[PDB]
Amino acid sequence: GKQIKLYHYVPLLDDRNVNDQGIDAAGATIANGNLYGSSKDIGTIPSKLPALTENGGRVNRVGFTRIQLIGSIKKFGFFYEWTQEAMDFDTDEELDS
Amino acid sequence: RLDYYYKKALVDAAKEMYFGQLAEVTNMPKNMGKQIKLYHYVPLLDDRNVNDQGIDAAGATIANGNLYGSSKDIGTIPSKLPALTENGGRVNRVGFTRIQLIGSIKKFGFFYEWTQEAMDFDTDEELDSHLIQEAVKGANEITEDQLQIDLLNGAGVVRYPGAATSNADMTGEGTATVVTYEGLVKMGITLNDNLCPMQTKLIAGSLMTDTRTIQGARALYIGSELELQLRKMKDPFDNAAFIPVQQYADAGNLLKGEIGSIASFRVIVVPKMLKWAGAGATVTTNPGYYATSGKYDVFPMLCVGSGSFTTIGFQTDGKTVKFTTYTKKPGIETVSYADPYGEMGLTSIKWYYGSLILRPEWIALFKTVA
Amino acid sequence: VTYEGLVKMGITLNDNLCPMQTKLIAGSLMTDTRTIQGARALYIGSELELQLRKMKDPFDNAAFIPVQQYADAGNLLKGEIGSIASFRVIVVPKMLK
Amino acid sequence: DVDAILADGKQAVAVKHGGGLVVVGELGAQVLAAKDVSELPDGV
Amino acid sequence: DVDAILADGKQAVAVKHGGGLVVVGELGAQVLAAKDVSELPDGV
Repeated sequence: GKQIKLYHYVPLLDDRNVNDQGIDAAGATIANGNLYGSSKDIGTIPSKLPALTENGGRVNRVGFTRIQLIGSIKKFGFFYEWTQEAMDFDTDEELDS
Repeated sequence: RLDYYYKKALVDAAKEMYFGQLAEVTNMPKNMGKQIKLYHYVPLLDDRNVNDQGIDAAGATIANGNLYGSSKDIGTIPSKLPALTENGGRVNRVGFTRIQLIGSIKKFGFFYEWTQEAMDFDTDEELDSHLIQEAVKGANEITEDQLQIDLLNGAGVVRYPGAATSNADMTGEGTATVVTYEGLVKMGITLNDNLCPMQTKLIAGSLMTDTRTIQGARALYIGSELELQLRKMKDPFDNAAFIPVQQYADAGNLLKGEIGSIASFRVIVVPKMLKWAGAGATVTTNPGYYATSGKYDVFPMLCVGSGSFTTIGFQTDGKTVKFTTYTKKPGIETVSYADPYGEMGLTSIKWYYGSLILRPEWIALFKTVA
Repeated sequence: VTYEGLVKMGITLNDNLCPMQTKLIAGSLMTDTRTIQGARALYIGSELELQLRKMKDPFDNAAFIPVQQYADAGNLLKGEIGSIASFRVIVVPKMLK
Repeated sequence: DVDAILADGKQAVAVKHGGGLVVVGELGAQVLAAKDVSELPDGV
Repeated sequence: DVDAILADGKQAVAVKHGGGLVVVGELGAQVLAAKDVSELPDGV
C-alpha cells in the first residue's frame, strides 16, 4: 500500500527504552524501566546500579522497547507535444533526435 | 493490508570497550570471606612514614622517625641529617610503617520475563534474538561503568584548573576554569615522580613530509566534548599543541581510538565517558557552555597507570567478571502451583565485581568547557 | 563557516555515523605534501570554494589543504578539491541553496 | 535493599501475577490474619 | 478475570495451600507493611 514500515530496536540503557517492566532492588515497582538511564553522570548512576544480595529474588527487572520507521513513495512525471508541421518545415532535420 | 513489512531490523551497535582491557585480576578463594587485604610498604624518608620510634641522635624522642622526611629544602636537610659524634650512644632510631589496603567484592544482577503470548502473536518472529542480544550487550555496558566509576573516584593525582580546589569551585561564569597547556604538563610532571610508568616509547621520526616527532607519553582518556579545547590549544610559542594523530601514524604504533597527543599524554576518546553533570556553580548567565544541567557540568581527564587497578574476581577464571545466565523457557519448565499452565519465561544475569585501586597515583583532572 | 564550527560537526558526528569512508592518509616522501586525517566526503556548492580556500585555522595558518598536497600520498575522490579537518571537500555542480 | 527489609525484621513474599515484592509487617500480618472485627490487633 | 486486576493497577500474589490467588493492594500492602501503630496510613 505505498508504505514501507520498519522496526528499530533501541539499546537497553537508552532513555528511549521507556517501559513499565521496572522493579528496583527493594522489590517495589519503579517507573524508569531502563535502569541507570542514559545519563552519564556519576552523581546518580552509582545509586541505580543493579545491586543484588545473597538473598536474591524478584529485584532489578528490566524491559525492552522497539521503534517503528515508516517510508513513503510518490509519483512524478512530465511530457511534451509537437505538431507535424513543426518537424517537416524546420530548418534542422534532426530536431526529433 | 496497507503497508509492506520489511524484515531486517535496525539494531544499535555495541559501544566499544575501553577500560576493561587495562585491568588485571587477582583470584579470590571461595571458602573464605569477601575481602582482600594488602600491606603496602613506604620508604623511610617518605613523609608517610610515621612511628613512635624517634629518639633524637643527640637526645631524646622527638616523635619523628623519618629524619628530614621529604622536605627537599636545603635549609632543612642539614639540620636533620643524622650527624653522629664520636661517642656512639644513641642515634636517629628510625622506624618503618606498612599501609593496609582493603578491597571489597559486591554482587549485581539482572532478570526479565516474557509471556508465551508475546513471543507467539508478535509482528516480528525474531523477538527472542533481539532481547538476548540487547540484554547481554547491556551487561557488558554496565560492567564498564562499574570499573570506570571506581577509577574516577580513586585517583591521588587530582589537579584543578586555575585556582579551583573542589568540584563546586568550577564555573564558566567568569574566567572559565578550563584545561590549559600549562596544566597538562604539570600533571605529567607530578606523574613523572613515579608510579605510572611510560606507557609508550618516544617516537624517533619517520621519513615523510609532514610527520612530527612526539615524546614518550601516557594514555589520557577524555570525553568527546573536551576534544575541541585540546585541538585549539596554543603552546607557549603560539603554535599548535595538539599534534594530530596522522602526523606520527607512519612512525610509531597506534593505540585504539587515538586522536592525538599533548606533551606527555596521548589523547584517547571514549564514547561512554562519565561526567560530573550539574556539579559546578549555578548557571546565572552561562556563556553558551554545553556544561549545563541545573549547574555547570564538570568533565574529567583520566590517565591510568599500570599499577592502579586490581579487579578482584570471586570465581572469575582470569577475567574481570563472568556473567551467569539462567533461562527458563515457557512450558513444562515453569509449571508450578503459581502457574499450572507454564505461560511465563525468565532470564537472569548475575555477576560479581570488585576493584582495589592499589598505589593510588592515577591522574584525574577536571574541566568545564564547550 | 568556522574551523571549530566545522569540527564541532565532526566530534558530534563521530559519536554516531558510519565510519570514516576514507582512511587516514600517512606521510609521503615528497617535498610539498601534507598529511590529512580520516574524513567523510563533504559536499559543497562551488560558490563557497573561495571561502574555504582563504580559511584560517585557530593558529592563524592555512586550514584548507589543496588536494594535490596529498595526491601522491593516497587516493583521490571524484570531484575532490581538498580536505579540511575530518572532511574531504567534494564540489557538486548541482548543489542547492 | 532486600537485606534492609530482613534486617529490620519484616519478611517478604513473591508477587507472581504481576508486580515485584510486597513486604509483610508484624502488625500487617496480625491485621491480615483476622477473621472478624474481634480478631485484628487493637490499633486498627 | 486476572487481566482486569492488572488493568486496575493491581498486583496479585499466589497462595500455595488453599487460596489459589490473593489480590494485594497498595493501601493494603502499605497497611500490611507495618511494625507498630506508627506505620499505618491516616485512613486507619
